Amino acid sequence: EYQNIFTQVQVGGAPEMGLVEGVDLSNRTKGTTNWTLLGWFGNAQIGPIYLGGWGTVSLISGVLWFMTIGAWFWYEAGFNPAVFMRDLFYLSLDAPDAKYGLGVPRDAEGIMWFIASFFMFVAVWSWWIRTYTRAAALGMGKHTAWAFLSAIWLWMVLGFIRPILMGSWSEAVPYGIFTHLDWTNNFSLTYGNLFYNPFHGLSIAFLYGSALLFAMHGATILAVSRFGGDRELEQIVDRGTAAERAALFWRWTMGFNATMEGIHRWAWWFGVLVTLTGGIGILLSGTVVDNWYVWAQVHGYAPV
Amino acid sequence: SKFYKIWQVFDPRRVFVAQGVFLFLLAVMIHLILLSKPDYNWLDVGTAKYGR
Amino acid sequence: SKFYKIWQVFDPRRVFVAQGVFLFLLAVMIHLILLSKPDYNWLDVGTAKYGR
Amino acid sequence: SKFYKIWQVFDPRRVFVAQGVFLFLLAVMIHLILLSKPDYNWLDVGTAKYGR
Amino acid sequence: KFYKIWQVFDPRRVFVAQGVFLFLLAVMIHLILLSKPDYNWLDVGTAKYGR
Amino acid sequence: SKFYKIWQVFDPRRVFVAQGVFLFLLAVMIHLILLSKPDYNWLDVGTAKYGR
Amino acid sequence: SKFYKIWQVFDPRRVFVAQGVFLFLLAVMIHLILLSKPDYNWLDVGTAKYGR
Amino acid sequence: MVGVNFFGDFDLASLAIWSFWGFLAFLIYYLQTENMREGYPLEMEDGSVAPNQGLFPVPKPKTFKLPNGRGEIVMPSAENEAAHRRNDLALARTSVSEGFPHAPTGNALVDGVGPASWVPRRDEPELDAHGHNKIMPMALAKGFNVTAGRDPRGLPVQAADLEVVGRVSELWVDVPEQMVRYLEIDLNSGKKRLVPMTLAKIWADRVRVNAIASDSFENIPATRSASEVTKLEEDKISGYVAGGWLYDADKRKR
Amino acid sequence: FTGLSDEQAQELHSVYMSGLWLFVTIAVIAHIAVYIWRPWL
Amino acid sequence: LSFTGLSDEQAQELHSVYMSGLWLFVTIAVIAHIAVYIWRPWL
Amino acid sequence: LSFTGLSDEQAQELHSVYMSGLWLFVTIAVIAHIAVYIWRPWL
Amino acid sequence: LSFTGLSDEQAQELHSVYMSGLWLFVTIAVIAHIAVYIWRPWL
Amino acid sequence: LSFTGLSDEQAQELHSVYMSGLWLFVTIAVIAHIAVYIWRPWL
Amino acid sequence: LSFTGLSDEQAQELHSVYMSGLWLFVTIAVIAHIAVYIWRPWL
Amino acid sequence: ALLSFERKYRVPGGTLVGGNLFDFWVGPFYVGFFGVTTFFFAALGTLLILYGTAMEGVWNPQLISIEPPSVENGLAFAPLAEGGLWQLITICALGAFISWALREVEICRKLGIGLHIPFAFSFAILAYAVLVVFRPLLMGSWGYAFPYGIWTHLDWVSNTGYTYGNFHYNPAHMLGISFFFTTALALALHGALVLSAANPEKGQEMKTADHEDTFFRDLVGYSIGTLGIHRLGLLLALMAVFWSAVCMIITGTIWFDQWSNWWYWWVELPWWVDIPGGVNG
Ligand SMILES: CCCCCCCCCCCCCCCCCC(=O)OC[C@H](COP(=O)([O-])OCC(O)COP(=O)([O-])OC[C@@H](COC(=O)CCCCCCCCCCCCCCCCC)OC(=O)CCCCCCCCCCCCCCCCC)OC(=O)CCCCCCCCCCCCCCCCC
Ligand code: BCL
Ligand SMILES: COC(C)(C)C/C=C/C(C)=C/C=C/C(C)=C/C=C/C(C)=C/C=C/C=C(C)/C=C\C=C(\C)CC/C=C(\C)CCC=C(C)C
Ligand SMILES: COC(C)(C)C/C=C/C(C)=C/C=C/C(C)=C/C=C/C(C)=C/C=C\C=C(C)\C=C\C=C(/C)CC/C=C(\C)CCC=C(C)C
Ligand SMILES: COC(C)(C)C\C=C/C(C)=C/C=C/C(C)=C/C=C/C(C)=C/C=C/C=C(C)/C=C/C=C(\C)CC/C=C(\C)CCC=C(C)C
Repeated sequence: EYQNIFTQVQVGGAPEMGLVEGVDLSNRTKGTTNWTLLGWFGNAQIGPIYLGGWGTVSLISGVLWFMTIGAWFWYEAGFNPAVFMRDLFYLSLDAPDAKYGLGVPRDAEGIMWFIASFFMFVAVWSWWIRTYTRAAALGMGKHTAWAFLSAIWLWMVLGFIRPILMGSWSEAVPYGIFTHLDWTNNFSLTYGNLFYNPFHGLSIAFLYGSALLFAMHGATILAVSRFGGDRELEQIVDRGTAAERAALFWRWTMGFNATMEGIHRWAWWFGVLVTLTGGIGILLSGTVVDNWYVWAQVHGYAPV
Repeated sequence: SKFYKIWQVFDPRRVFVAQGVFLFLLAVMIHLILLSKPDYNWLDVGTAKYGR
Repeated sequence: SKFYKIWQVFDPRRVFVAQGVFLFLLAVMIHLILLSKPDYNWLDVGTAKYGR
Repeated sequence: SKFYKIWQVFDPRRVFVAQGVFLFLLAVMIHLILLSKPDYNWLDVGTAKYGR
Repeated sequence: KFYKIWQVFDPRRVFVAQGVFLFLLAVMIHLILLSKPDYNWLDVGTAKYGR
Repeated sequence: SKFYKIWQVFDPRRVFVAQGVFLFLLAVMIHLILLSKPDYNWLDVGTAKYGR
Repeated sequence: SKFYKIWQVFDPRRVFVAQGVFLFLLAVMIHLILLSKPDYNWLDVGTAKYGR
Repeated sequence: MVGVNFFGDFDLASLAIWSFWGFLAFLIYYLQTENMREGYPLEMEDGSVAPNQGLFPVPKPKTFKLPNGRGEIVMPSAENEAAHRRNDLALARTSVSEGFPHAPTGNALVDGVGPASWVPRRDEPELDAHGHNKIMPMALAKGFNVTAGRDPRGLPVQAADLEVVGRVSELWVDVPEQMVRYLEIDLNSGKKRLVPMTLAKIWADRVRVNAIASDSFENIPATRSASEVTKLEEDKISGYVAGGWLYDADKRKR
Repeated sequence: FTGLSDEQAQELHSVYMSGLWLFVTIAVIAHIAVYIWRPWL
Repeated sequence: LSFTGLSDEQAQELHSVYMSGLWLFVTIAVIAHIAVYIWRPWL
Repeated sequence: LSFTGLSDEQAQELHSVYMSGLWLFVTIAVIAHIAVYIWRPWL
Repeated sequence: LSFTGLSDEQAQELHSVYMSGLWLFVTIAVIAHIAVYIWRPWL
Repeated sequence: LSFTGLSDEQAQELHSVYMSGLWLFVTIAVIAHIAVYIWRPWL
Repeated sequence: LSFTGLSDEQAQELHSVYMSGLWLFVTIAVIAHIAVYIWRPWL
Repeated sequence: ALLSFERKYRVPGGTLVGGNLFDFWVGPFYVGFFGVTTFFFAALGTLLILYGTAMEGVWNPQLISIEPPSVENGLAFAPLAEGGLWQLITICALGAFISWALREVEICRKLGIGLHIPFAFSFAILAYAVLVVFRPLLMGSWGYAFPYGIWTHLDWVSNTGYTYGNFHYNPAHMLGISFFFTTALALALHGALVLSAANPEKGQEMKTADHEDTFFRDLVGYSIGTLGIHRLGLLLALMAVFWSAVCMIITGTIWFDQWSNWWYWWVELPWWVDIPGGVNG
């Protein structure tokens, strides 16, 4: 009747600084912290981070990005702090005017957008390389980078590629909290009803499937945590009744099952296919299809 | 002067890469600033100069 | 005159950095309120004084 | 005045870093405030001053 | 015997709480004054001095 | 009469802070409701007492 | 002249990755930029020159 | 590339969606084959090998090279399944037909069947990267102190029949993870026995174990070492305890 | 429940009540002061 | 002690200094208030 | 004693040189405010 | 006492070099604000 | 002496090299800014 | 002296080959930029 | 039909209702009382979908659509050809889902594992019900629910969302979105991490939990732990669906206008309203 959601008893010790497997220890920090508010739901150690080159690139570029957008927010607000904290959500570093096409915008808002985007480019790619390297230094696999690359694919398709194919940086997303929502709506409305973008439907299928799957996996692993199912790496190699019971639950339930490694394989795909299908479905919007409801009618999933 | 003591408090690696990033990004930023201006845009300038 | 004692209560490092952030933000906020108001914008007032 | 003991209070490397970012961000804030105002824009003004 | 509070509460906590609270209060009162055309000191000053 | 042990019942520390928060909040809300009513707004009454 | 000590700081197998990446990014940026300009777009200007 | 049909109504969009169907087919193949590394070949109730071995074929063996010189593990393999194979099973067929249960012949909590089943993991303990044991009692774990929560040590252990059996003595911890896995009991019978923390609910005045009743706390498998615990002993213990949610329910009260 | 108030429960409560008194006298003076100036009932 | 374990006398000293600070603060505030009522009264 | 762990002397020396600093800040502030009052009178 | 552990004399030389760079930066900024005042004033 | 652990010799020569590079850089920067002002004055 | 496990002999060889390649790349880039100036000048 | 370890678990017991009656397996599947119920309900709903599209004359699986009664029908039962089919299919679907959950329960207690999974599923049933049962009742009519067509419940979504302008401005919707995105994110990260440990670079030994914790501490300065990430993703999904149910039950019952007008309470606060600056001045 203990469901293992919140940890009852906390323990700790000298911080677990790390594992030296080819990591540069000098680029690592040495200060840790304990914060029990988390210990209740997870580890409490806000442990040492790695301060590297790619990380510095990312931090610098992305902070310039952030503060650039904040600068334009101020200018757009009359420098009145109360306007800033009033219209904070309604403000925007809107995207260049279509007149400029793909040329360097000849306005302030536009070039600020362009520069902030350059910074984001640098930051994201630096962080991807940082994932690759941190997994190469500890001697692990690069699955995390190839998953992130999926996210990068969508993000690029939206900021860089799709517009280049359409010939306008106007197509790209504004940097605001409500304006990028408005952008999504206007994108759907301009191009038919995006629902009828089969790849949109697939990305949705995989988002819902990711939630489905993580609830399944998590509830299972907490159910078999009384047999140490939380320790998975050791149930792939030294199988125990945790894995057997989980597999047999799902077998007796739906007729098929997985293994303590293959469920992880299933997760890595439902995740990345959310942004692989999205990128394609966004590329094809306006370059291959100016309206999706009619494509549906013609293709048979929508009625005449 | 005793500026040469800074390398007793800073490590060459972090500082070098930070300075590289900072300078390159600054160059790009200022170049784009200029090209946004119908004036100082060397492309458009040399365009009008040679009458093309 | 017993005020020197506080540092027996606080760690002056934390006090000092929090003090610094406080002061800087206050400055930028006060200066900004002033820039925002059309009067007290030393820049617009100047440009009107020298008629630029 | 014996302010030097602040270096006995907190460390040089971190204060140096913060100082650098603070100064650069401030310099940029101010240069941008200027560019935003029509006058004080070193570029458009020079364009007025020299024709073009 | 109001000196007995220091045994119940920690001065480190009281200073970091009272300070933030008082700052907030001052900022709020000032802002309420500013929101009123009257009591907006910057506004009043500009008119009185003719600027 | 016999109210001495309200403390044996309640840990003194939490109770005092909660009391404080509650009182401050209640005052703020009543003042707000008064300022909300044009008739009951003290600042506006001053605007009548002095012509300003 | 003693620049050769940079390679006593940076392990070159990462520096070379970074450098090649940077250079390709830059080449693409400038090529594209020029392609965004009817005056410097070599394909279109050649089309017009030869008259095709 | 708008309105450009290669043939019929087929454009880049159609080609892409169809290519995706194909890739997806291959992907379901891949995943449902990689979910075969454990459990196959399919058996009957007789222990034989059956004709229906699935429509997806078992894949080609890979290899896991373990840390701390524990060797090479090959999945799928005969060694892998035969090690983790249970024998001398106290079970009786309920029917000659297949698809019907198999009753426990004796005491199941002991006979290791049903929810109380265990698996022959290897009687070598679980290790960290450094090769030190993962689970240490909090007293050997240098530096380990309770950083929060209710320190259970010394609290009585109420059981499913509401009766009391002993007092907690020590906490067994996951040092690399910094969390409490097992708790130990100083039982009335003069014995020490472990019980998983996930099966024990720390109250303010006690520790409640609604899984099993009191008769069972004594027949719990023990540890050949009082400073370490192997994966095998862990599975035995955990199965025994968890089986009480079914096999000691006639005793559970409240 | 605190187990530290067995003796000073009296002290704690009494001083708390004294504070309460100061606060309430100030409050009543304030209420009288406002009522004449603007009367609310 | 029961809670903080603050030494008495020192706690009384803490009360004294704290009170001095409070008095200082309130005085500055009232002076400012009086300054204002004369410049722009409210009552 | 001292929650910080600071010496009694240490406390006096820190507050003193700290006060020199707070004071420098205040004096520059006064100079500036006064200067502005001439150029623009806010009241 | 010395949380950082910097010695008194190491600290003194640190502050010396620090303030050298500081005054350099400050007088350069002064040069700059002067030149600005000359081409375009702002007060 | 040093948070980094380096010596005065190593730091001296490191600084010499870094500053030679800095001077080369600043040199080219001034050259170019001058050629520009001549090309299109911005002041 | 060395944080990267290299010695002067190694590093001097390395800078030699690196600068060879760099001069070659700069050479072809210069040639190209000159041909383009002839073709379409940007100044 | 059995795995090499499926036998010692095929024991009797763990049944909420029934007993020996229905304690057996059909192929891999366990069928208790509730297995029989879910099969019956599912099959019936399926056949009724097919008859509904047969009456219509539609046979394309994408254009097949069984729609709810008109809104004017109100909450009464309608003719099978005008809503009765949708209603029976809804009944059968709900019975099927609840029975699936209870089957999961029976199995969880036969295999001696916790009941986290049926709990998780309960939230999804709750949301489906919010859509087809509760929200209507509170809105007065079955016809406000969604249809059983692959590409038509999308039209219901669109029209229902454009009734209140851009539904994006519903805050509970915002939270649903955010938790869904974070769920996919954490899922990918977990899978990638584990696979990267188990399947490392060539010529290297398998890794352990310590390497995972260290890699993510290196990356972002915090690691949640092997148990904490499961806890987390579970809670993320649940709160998402919680917020998603909350977003819909308040859409046409407590709210009635465009959702944008909600955030204008922050603008319209008296001390920054009149200010002339920004977007709202
Ligand atoms: C008419 C047409 C009809 C239909 C045609 C259909 C034909 C079907 C053919 C069969 C295809 C099946 C593919 C699935 C098999 C993968 C199985 C698996 O999970 O692991 C396998 C297994 C994983 O190994 P492991 O168990 O992790 O351990 C290996 C190591 O020990 C330790 O690992 P490690 O750390 O060394 O490396 C880990 C990595 C092992 O793999 C690798 O190391 C290499 C992985 C590929 C990385 C990229 C290659 C390098 C160049 C990339 C160029 C990018 C340009 C952008 C800028 C540069 C960025 C770097 O593990 C993986 O999981 C690899 C799979 C990754 C797939 C790609 C995911 C990211 C893509 C995101 C989208 C971005 C592109 C846009 C797509 C849309 C375009 C329109 O790897 C293999 O079996 C070999 C690798 C396969 C190479 C890639 C080929 C498949 C890519 C398909 C992508 C989807 C395309 C879209 C579909 C079509 C839509 C229209
Ligand atoms: C009303 C408007 C249209 C609509 C318009 C669009 C548009 C337009 C898009 C989709 C897209 C998506 N929509 Mg929608 N969408 C609609 C209807 C729906 C419905 C529904 C139930 O009706 C659902 C459930 C969905 C579902 C989805 C997702 C499946 C998909 C995006 C997934 C994702 O991860 O995005 C978010 C993922 C990313 C952007 C990844 C970005 C990662 C990078 C690396 C971020 C950088 C980090 C940065 C530096 C910040 C730093 C933070 C600090 C360090 C903390 N939409 C309606 C009908 N939707 C997307 C898609 O794929 O299109 C097909 C898309 O672009
Ligand atoms: C908002 O207006 C509407 C319209 C809603 C009308 C009002 C409605 C309602 C419901 C109003 C409710 C008002 C209430 C509940 C008011 C209650 C007020 C009380 C009970 C105030 C009591 C104050 C008491 C004080 C401040 C007592 C002490 C003060 C101190 C500073 C504590 C000092 C104590 C020490 C030092 C403890 C000694 C410690 C030791 C160890 C000996
Ligand atoms: C408190 O105030 C201060 C000023 C102190 C700080 C405040 C800061 C604030 C308020 C910051 C706010 C930031 C916000 C609101 C950011 C929001 C961002 C959002 C919502 C972004 C959403 C989507 C963005 C996308 C998809 C952008 C993609 C961009 C790219 C892929 C860039 C690709 C490259 C481009 C466009 C061209 C440049 C390329 C090259 C090679 C130079
Ligand atoms: C206008 O309408 C609204 C509703 C907006 C507001 C109207 C009325 C309201 C809500 C009014 C609220 C008023 C309140 C709650 C005022 C409270 C004021 C207090 C309690 C002020 C206290 C100030 C205390 C100060 C400044 C204390 C300073 C103390 C020191 C500097 C001493 C530090 C050094 C020490 C203790 C030495 C260290 C000691 C040892 C032993 C090492």
